[PDB]
Amino acid sequence: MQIEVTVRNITPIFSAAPGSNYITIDGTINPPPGVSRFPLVRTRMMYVAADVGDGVIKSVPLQIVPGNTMRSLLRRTMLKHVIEPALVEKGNKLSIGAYATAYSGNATGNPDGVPSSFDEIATMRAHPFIGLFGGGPRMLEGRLMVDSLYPIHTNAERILGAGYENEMMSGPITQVVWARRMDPILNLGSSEDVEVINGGAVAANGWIQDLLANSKAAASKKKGRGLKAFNAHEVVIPGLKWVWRISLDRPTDAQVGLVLLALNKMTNERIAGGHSKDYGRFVIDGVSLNGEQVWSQSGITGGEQYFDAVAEAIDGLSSKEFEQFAQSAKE
Amino acid sequence: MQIEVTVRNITPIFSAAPGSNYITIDGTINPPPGVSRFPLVRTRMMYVAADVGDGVIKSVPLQIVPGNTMRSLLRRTMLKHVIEPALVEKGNKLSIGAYATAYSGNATGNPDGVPSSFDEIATMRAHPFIGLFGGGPRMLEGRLMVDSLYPIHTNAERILGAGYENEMMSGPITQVVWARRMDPILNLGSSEDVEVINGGAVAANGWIQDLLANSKAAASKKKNGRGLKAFNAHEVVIPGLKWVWRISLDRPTDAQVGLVLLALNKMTNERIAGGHSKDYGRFVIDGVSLNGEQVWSQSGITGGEQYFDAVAEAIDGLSSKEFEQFAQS
Amino acid sequence: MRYPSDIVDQVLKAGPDKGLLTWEGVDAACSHCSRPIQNGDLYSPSSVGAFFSDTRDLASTSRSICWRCVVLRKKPMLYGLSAAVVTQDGIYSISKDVNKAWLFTTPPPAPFLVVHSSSTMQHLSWRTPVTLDNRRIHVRYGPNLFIVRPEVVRKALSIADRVNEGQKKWVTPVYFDRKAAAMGHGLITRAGAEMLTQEEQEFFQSVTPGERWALSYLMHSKRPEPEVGECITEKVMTSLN
Amino acid sequence: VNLKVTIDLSNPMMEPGDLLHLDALLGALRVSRARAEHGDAINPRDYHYDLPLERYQAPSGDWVFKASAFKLKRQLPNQMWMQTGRLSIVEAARHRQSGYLQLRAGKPNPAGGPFKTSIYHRPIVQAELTAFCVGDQQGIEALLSECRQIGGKRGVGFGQVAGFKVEPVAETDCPWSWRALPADADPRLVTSEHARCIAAIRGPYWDRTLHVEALAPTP
DNA sequence: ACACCCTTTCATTATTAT
Ligand SMILES: [Zn+2]
Repeated sequence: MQIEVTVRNITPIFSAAPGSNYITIDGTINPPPGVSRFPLVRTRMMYVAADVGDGVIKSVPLQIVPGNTMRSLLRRTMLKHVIEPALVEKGNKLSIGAYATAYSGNATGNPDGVPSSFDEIATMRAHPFIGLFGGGPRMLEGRLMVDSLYPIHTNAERILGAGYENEMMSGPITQVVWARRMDPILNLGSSEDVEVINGGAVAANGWIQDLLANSKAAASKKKGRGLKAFNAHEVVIPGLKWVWRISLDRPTDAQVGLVLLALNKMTNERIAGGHSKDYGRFVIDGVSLNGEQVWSQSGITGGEQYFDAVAEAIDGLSSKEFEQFAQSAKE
Repeated sequence: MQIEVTVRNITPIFSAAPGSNYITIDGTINPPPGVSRFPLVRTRMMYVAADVGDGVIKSVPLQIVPGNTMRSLLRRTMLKHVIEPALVEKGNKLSIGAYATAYSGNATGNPDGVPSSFDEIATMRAHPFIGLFGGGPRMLEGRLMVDSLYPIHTNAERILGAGYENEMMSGPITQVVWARRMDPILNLGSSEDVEVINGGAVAANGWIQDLLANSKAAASKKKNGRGLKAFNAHEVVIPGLKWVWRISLDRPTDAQVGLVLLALNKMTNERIAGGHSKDYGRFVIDGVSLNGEQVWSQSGITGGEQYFDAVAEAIDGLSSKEFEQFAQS
Repeated sequence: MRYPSDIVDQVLKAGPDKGLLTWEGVDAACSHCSRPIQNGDLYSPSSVGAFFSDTRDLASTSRSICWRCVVLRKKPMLYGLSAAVVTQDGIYSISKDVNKAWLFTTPPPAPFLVVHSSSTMQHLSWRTPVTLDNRRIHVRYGPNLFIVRPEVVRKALSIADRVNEGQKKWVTPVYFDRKAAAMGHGLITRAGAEMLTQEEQEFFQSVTPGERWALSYLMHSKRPEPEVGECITEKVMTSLN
Repeated sequence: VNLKVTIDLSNPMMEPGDLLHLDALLGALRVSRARAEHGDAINPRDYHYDLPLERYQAPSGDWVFKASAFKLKRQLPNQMWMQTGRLSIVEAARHRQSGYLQLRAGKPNPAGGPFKTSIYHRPIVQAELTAFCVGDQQGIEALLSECRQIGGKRGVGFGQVAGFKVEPVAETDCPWSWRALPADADPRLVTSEHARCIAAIRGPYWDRTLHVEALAPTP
């Protein structure tokens, strides 16, 4: 249905890229071996063909949030805010496999290769939620396609096309942020500080001698793991304008209404990761619904028929469709 | 008749490949055994001959979308955007054989060989849609060749020929994208989180205890129920790059070219090669050279009016009985 | 022995089911057998159900199945020949790799017929030609027709045995896929690339894909000595009757 | 004129399971030329023997064309093309609900039927194709200049011909006999690579009704 | 009454490179 929403992260973005990455104390990414290197968890980078120079199109890094992460964020937003409140306010209830199917797509691993019925597939793609996220044991094709969260950057210039040449960033886009993880009893300094510990000074001093023995063992190994862990992680810098391309292949009115309700309830949700460091906080400053701007500061304030259709369809929401979606033909 | 479609992938391209491919936590693809390897499903790649930097040719990995995939994409966008709306407008319906013939080229209406007279072979080859693909029980040869989607890349330079040295990408066009399935019962955190579940806390704790029992069983097995926790990888072709796409019509009528042109007009809603949940394959069409003449505008196709008029007179003259007699008899 | 359907009358002896029509008019070849249904020969109108996916390998569009191919299209004769070679004396099984070693090295001298399944059950036997000469074998494997030369197979085996003399661990020169489905089916290994001469690499590239598929069942580490499969024509005759 | 024709191809092609004869390709090109002139409503068997090629007569009937099967000098390692045939179950369910598809059956079947998701793997080679024949240089060059692709599966863009050259060669230098020959062929023409098989020697080489006891080599 | 459809049902090996 080609929803193009633009958000602004007011707090860093940490979609942690899996890898074995290190960093020097200065900030050089993945140094040659022999120098003192600290663990680094880089943010999720994609490669993108971009225009550097004049027609010298190159695969450059662009740090993003994965579309799987943003898809699950949209799913859990419309689940915790639209689907489950309307499912608890009436007497409907889900099985644990039905909850697992509604959130992770499938009730388990080991799916059945037996397909689903044509009437079943038509009714489930007519459902407000199941047709967006068609998982199940018999794998439906959910009609919702969720793009990755791309920063509005020159390196994504071929992706964004036109209409984004203003408010476009350039140059470096990320930042290494370090964390200490200091041992707590090294901060202990007085008998009044230690009165909560069983034994007081005895157990604290015993942990200190254990720390000294562990440090001696680590020095013997260089020439059981303590609570001191100095490390780094690369985040995306805040204040960026990002784009997010929801799309729906011939949607029901209620399904795109549910996507609009999840985008209206995207306030106070975290995008990818770094929960303790508040990372992923964002403000949506634009929603375009087939190209027309339908986001004010108060809310959507447009696309009314989608909202009435999803209101009438979460009024008619029940657990029977979720249960027969989660039901395995093998099991 | 030759049509060159130059597209630019807005999202990543992922045409999944067979085979047991693996990758470590670091990006080492197919590590030797004795190390932690993870399942990886790569993009569709074929080795192609290239002569870049030397006069001789070497086998280089070129990551493409198959011509079968783009052929079925052209078929499905003509059906979804031109053929089926027209047939619904006339109120015509398709049988099992006519549907399996028009939408998949399958011979399941008549599995037994169906004999077609050269005259009816000519009339169905002059059909705007049927002559493009053929198929069905008759196994008609189509007028249409749909080549693979080739990236404008130095590996593809033998396939591309001249005229593509500008905007030619180089190096690796792929990236391993990591996807994991979280177990949502592990992310249950409160009574209000779990009271939408039958049983609630007792069923949640039963799921947790079943998961830990399966984890201890797997740990003792290493030294068959699969849980919902998964972590895997898939290699995609990076977004933003440019592709060529060759569509050659073997002595067509004007209405068949008009049907392919209407496909290229309505194809911007479609997706290439799947990866559907992650919005993979979304693209824009940057150029369409019609026998080498650039005909693509920003709003569809301007010009080529004889093909559009011929396909218009074809689709107001289109009924399902041509599809039924192409499938059955 | 001229047509594959001759494994119904000459071997795995059976007659017509007698609910079949008698052919009239000008002769037409069978849609499955490729055998000409002459006048006075028993035939059926083609009553193939919609689950028949082998239209691409139908010989003719006559819509007339010969009685020999009606016996060939029987489900006990379908799954009973999921891995079989049909010589002039009887049917033998090639499910084991030693049996494929006997099939592809020193084969029987009869005009045999090699049928093998890439799946659980496929309409397999009628679409493949009979191997009149020993040195060129027409193997059917799943949806594809395959050509295997026994002497080139023994040459590849001699090379593979020679390059692993004196080595404790048996390392293959070139990976071949038993399903003939992997992209690397035909890709030479780096041990094979570092070991084999370029003439031998071009030799292993010059073999037919049926020979690559056969060598997949006979380039594994526990090298199969050519041993004849047990005769299963009594078994599939009992399953048919 | 006793000439040899080689073809180089930009796209890789399907590796031919049986012999890719030059006369088969020239016959299909002549059939396409006849469809260009005499309309699509032609018998293809009228013109598929109208070739710029001499004909060799076996001692008991059984004429063949003087062409040969294409030999491959491999530029690339042999790889494998997976392809699938799947009817879209989702689209069929939507059309069955809307009534555009008149299907009474409520359940698809990927094992068999109209909704059989099927997987099939065909071998792929990028090579140099050399064929030896006896024919007029001018006639063959026009047919192969009308040739865009070689090999099988040309509807999916495979085996697109980058170019070709047709050049004369000596009489003893070219073996055109590497070709599906009849069983009663001349033993001078029959080499060690030629073996007895059930194969077509002519025309439509896929027509199993036309297959004979032949002496053919192996691709 | 025959074409369309929903369930059984049966066949045998076997290692793996990158
Ligand atoms: Zn027959």
